[PDB]
Amino acid sequence: TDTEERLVEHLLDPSRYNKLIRPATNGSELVTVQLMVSLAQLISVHEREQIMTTN
Amino acid sequence: TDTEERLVEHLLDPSRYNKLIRPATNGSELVTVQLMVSLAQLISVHEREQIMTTN
Amino acid sequence: TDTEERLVEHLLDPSRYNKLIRPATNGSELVTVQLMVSLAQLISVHEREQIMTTNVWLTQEWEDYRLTWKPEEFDNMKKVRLPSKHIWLPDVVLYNNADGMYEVSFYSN
Amino acid sequence: ETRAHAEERLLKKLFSGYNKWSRPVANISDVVLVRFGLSIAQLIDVDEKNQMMTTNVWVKQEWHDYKLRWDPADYENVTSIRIPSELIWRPDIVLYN
Ligand SMILES: *[C@@H]1O[C@H](CO)[C@@H](O)[C@H](O)[C@H]1NC(C)=O
Ligand SMILES: *[C@@H]1O[C@H](CO)[C@@H](O)[C@H](O)[C@H]1NC(C)=O
Ligand SMILES: [Ca+2]
Repeated sequence: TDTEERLVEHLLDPSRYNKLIRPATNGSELVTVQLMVSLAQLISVHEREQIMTTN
Repeated sequence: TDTEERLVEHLLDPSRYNKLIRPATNGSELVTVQLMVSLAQLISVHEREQIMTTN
Repeated sequence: TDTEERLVEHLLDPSRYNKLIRPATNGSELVTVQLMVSLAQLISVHEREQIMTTNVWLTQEWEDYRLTWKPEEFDNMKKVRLPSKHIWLPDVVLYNNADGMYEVSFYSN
Repeated sequence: ETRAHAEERLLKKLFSGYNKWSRPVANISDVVLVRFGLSIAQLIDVDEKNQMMTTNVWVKQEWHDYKLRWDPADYENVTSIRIPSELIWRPDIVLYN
């Protein structure tokens, strides 16, 4: 859509958005990241070489 | 050489040559390609899984 | 140093240096490449599939008239380290290789 | 005022005329001291038959670059940044054997 592509150009415009920089405000504040793992499949456990494969 | 560099910079001038266009004139003429395989070495024939490796 | 980076910029300036063109002058003269193999280890000979594995240092020397400069104009610098990916190289390869690895491993300066 | 804007200004200043192909010394006679260390993560394998050792290590390196300096007072007290390692000069340490 015209509006959607205008928005995507606006957001990622390298003139005003650098992906090498943390999104930190308030001086020395830290960025909170929430993590959650969802196990889709236990593919294999290779006991001989002690490796677990997961999807 | 200066001459070879000039020739290369003249042939590939992106302003008048792009590689995304088939070199076809006269409407719907087709580009003829001549193919010839020359075998360097038969690396292996793996009978178990039915694969031939060649260079 | 400022002079070293000025020299590096001047030598590799893509406007005046095309790394895909052979450094041959006078028209159709040839470029002489000196070659010398140095063996570091004979890693293995695998008799079953008939392959020898070696760790070698492949010395190559040639002349590039486009990478010249006058030392007095550059703080009396006599040599510089240029990345080998941004200069013209002779495509010297191990021609009788097995597994199809023609080229060198590292691409040092 | 925001730290991200100051970091963007610092990045734009740092790499204005930076050349990553030049040894980072102010004077040609200066030597770049590289503090080198190893930190082993795990001993993956000792192949006695093929006489090879496989290891997982962290190759700790530390040196000084005279061009990548700034006054933190001019950039909202930004004291250190993280940048891609392929934008700067690095030593070419290789495993010989
Ligand atoms: C570099 O060091 C040498 C030896 O100490 C000195 O003679 C020269 O003036 C120095 N150059 C600069 C630009 O500091
Ligand atoms: C600058 O920030 C550091 C934290 O990295 C802090 O220890 C120091 O007191 C700060 N100085 C000023 C002047 O804000
Ligand atoms: Ca073993």
